[PDB]
Amino acid sequence: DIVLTQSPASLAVSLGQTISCRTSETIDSYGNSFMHWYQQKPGQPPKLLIYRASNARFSGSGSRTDFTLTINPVEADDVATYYCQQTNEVMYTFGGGTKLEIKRADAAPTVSIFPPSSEQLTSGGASVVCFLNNFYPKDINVKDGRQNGVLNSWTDQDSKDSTYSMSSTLTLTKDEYERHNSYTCEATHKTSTSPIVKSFNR
Amino acid sequence: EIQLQQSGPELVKPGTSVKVSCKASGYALTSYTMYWVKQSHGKSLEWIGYIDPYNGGTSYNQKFKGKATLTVDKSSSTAYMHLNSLTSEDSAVYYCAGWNRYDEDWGQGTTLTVSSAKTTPPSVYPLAPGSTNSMVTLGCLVKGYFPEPVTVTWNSGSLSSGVHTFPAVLQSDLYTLSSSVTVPSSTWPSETVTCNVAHPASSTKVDKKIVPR
Ligand SMILES: [Cl-]
Repeated sequence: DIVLTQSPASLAVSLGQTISCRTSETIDSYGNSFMHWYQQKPGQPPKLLIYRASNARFSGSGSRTDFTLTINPVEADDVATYYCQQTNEVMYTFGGGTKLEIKRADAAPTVSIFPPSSEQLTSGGASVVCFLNNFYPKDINVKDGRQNGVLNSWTDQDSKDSTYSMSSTLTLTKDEYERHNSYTCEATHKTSTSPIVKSFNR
Repeated sequence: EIQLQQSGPELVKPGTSVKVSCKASGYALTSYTMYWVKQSHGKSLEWIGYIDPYNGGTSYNQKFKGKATLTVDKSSSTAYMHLNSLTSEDSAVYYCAGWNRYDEDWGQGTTLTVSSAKTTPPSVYPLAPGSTNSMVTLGCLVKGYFPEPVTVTWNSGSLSSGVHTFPAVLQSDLYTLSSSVTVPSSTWPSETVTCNVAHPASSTKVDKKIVPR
């Protein structure tokens, strides 16, 4: 077969500031063999960058067995996973892909807590939501003074400002929800030496 | 020179066969080679097979030999991918692409869910804050729907860049996701802010005005 291998699996640079792809079977052995490099932004199809055939912002480098994509400079829009692929009449194949991260100054999370809707309460349930938004880095921890029924969901690094945002949810039955009063969502982030917290009474 | 439009998302039962379509448009369409990729949720891309629409040449990944059957319909400018003997391992996003030396287009992806579970609409619940700053973050919760995908816009797309739609999470055989919109407090609650949820599986579209209390 043909095995595509790319280093590194994960990458992280800052704005202004290379990925290799190595084939097991060379491009030059087939008459119409092609190598491609793709960028996949999250929740999008992959898009073609550069190509190489047998016999500006981005560039391809290396030997006929190593197609090397080189991004220079890195914009904040360049946050994606990058795939190489080899083409011939017998098979197509793709590499493992490499995740690209932007390096940015650490940022304060903007935290907002929210109470159960009346529409969920009339349904018989109650869910408490906490958006921690636009915080660098991805590292963050969150928690009447339970840890069951919690559901979390992160976002990918933002393409505009290189930021991460997280959503958390604590969920109860209608009757169990009023068995307590003060609901406080505690946000343990790195940069804020104080654990950013927000709560509601009812 | 080429643009590709894949068919809608799909929920099918194990042990049946789907056919997903890719409608091409553009110039010199037989010059483009059609192929199909599988991307499993949060996994890498794997090639399925190709079909040369000009001469009928086809070549498949060994793993899908027997499984997948690519055809094209020059008459209707449509590539198809047929899939047999369907199981849960098959459910994923399926892209269609077309290419030659000059350019290349991919389709938008087709989410296919293999399950014998029935479709479940989302519960769309508004998120208003309690009780200070120019910005006010609202939200909207879509609770326990099946299957995924689901499309969430704010004010019919009039609000964007102020949005954070969070990847759905599987909890107890169902998906639930949340999305935060941030606007000036000058604007809210004076201006009516609305959550839009499309669940094509359950043929659902619901708007939930966020209200202040
Ligand atoms: Cl579960």
